[PDB]
Amino acid sequence: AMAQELTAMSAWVNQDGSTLYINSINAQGELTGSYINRAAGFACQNSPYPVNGWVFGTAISFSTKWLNSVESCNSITSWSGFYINTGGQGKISTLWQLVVNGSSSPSQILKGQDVFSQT
Amino acid sequence: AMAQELTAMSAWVNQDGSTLYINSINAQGELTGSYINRAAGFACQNSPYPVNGWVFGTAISFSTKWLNSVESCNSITSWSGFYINTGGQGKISTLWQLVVNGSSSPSQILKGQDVFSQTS
Ligand SMILES: O=C(O)CCCC[C@@H]1SC[C@@H]2NC(=O)N[C@@H]21
Ligand SMILES: O=C(O)CCCC[C@@H]1SC[C@@H]2NC(=O)N[C@@H]21
Repeated sequence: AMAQELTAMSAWVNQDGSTLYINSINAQGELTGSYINRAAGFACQNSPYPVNGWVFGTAISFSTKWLNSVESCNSITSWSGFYINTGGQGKISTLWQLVVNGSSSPSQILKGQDVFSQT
Repeated sequence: AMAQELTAMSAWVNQDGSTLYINSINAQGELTGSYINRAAGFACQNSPYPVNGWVFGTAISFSTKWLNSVESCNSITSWSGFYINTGGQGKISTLWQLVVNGSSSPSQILKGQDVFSQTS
């Protein structure tokens, strides 16, 4: 059998239970999808947010604007990462940055690390 | 002379001479544009690369995929940052991350700071 690959129509869950749904990848490599945050310490949980970004081989970037019809967090997250297949599972290993509307210093940009696994 | 703000059809130049062209921002804040890199120590200079991203008030993210018909650098840069009005002059202060096709460790993701200023 086969580990999940980095393709259109693929779903990925990180260590905190948040899910990335990659829905389309166009011929240029532009991606669209949605994201559901389930990580404690952050608001905008349990509802879908829009995603765009890029794929280039095993490299990927994706970014979510935290506004939908139910809750706004006045912020944007961007992830930079790469696909690997280890331990029988496809994964996307990422570093992310979160910027809040109204910031005045780069010290206010929050940073973290997420590893997303297939399924 | 009031500041250029985060609007469609705005151009911005960083401390290395690279230019961000924001071409469109739709009513949801989704952005498209193009980017010309002029930073010493990096390839893929002096040709336009495609950009997408998001605007949210003064917060902005944008990302460039380093492939066009002239040169490929097998990589993607993502910027996160915020707009500031310094008194008639607009700037975007950012932190960036660059990830390369075929990477196997987060230590291989490059990081830096860029500040862009409004330009004609
Ligand atoms: O609180 C906010 O400003 C919006 C929610 C942010 C959730 C962040 S995005 C990076 C990290 N990965 C997640 O799945 N959740 C957090
Ligand atoms: O070398 C590459 O992989 C492609 C070009 C990368 C240029 C980077 S993007 C971040 C920083 N800011 C710039 O204007 N140039 C560099």
